[PDB]
Amino acid sequence: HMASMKKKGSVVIVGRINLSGDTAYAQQTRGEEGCQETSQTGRDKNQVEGEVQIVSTATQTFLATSINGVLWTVYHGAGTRTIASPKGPVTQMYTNVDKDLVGWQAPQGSRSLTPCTCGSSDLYLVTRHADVIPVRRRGDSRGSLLSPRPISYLKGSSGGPLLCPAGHAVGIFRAAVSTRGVAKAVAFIPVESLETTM
Ligand SMILES: COc1ccc2nc(C)c(O[C@@H]3C[C@H]4C(=O)N[C@]5(C(=O)NS(=O)(=O)C6(C)CC6)C[C@H]5/C=C\CCCCC[C@H](NC(=O)OC5CC(F)(F)C5)C(=O)N4C3)nc2c1
Ligand SMILES: [Zn+2]
Repeated sequence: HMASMKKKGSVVIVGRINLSGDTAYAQQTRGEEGCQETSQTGRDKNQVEGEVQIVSTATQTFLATSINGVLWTVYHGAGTRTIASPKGPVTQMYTNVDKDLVGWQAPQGSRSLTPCTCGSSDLYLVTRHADVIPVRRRGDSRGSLLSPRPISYLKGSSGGPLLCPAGHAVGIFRAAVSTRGVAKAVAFIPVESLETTM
């Protein structure tokens, strides 16, 4: 009934991948209970830092990456959901189901990656466990893992970045190609497709 119709909660930042030093490591900034409440209210007063955020809904967790002032992630994770912020839910600035892409204004305190113009094919995928995985670029939107591994290790890292040797953003991870559960390749939204969307 119209009186009982519910609304989906906001995407909530629950942590980040720390890339500031010599060692990449995941940090949690909010536990599951506070995540649930923040998803319902859409208010998040937690300080945001860094480039790669770990984000969660009521039912899914995944990554979001700031590039050029936009926090980017995948539609198959976020749908059309708002993101929680200090002053309430923030509506998406970009939505493209055809690219599996959404974006919101980058949160206050985040740092953005610079879009890559190197034209290099030696990439690095950053996962939600702060693994830095070498990937050889194989096309506009595909790359092969130098060391294949079970897809389990990539699950939950959609929205994470592929970076060039210089640390620029080359793309946003969206899907894994596997054979008998072993990830051999990845698909990503290229930064140029983001830059067009911008
Ligand atoms: C509904 O509207 C939309 C619109 C456009 C969409 N567009 C895509 C491509 C898509 O694909 C879904 C979700 C995504 C995924 O699982 N993303 C990862 C992930 O981690 N998600 S996640 O964070 O855990 C989660 C679900 C958010 C919480 C990163 C990968 C890690 C492990 C894979 C597990 C097995 C799955 C292997 C599979 N592979 C594949 O589809 O291969 C082919 C696509 C191709 F490349 F062309 C070949 C795969 O990867 N996906 C399946 N749904 C869309 C939905
Ligand atoms: Zn570069």
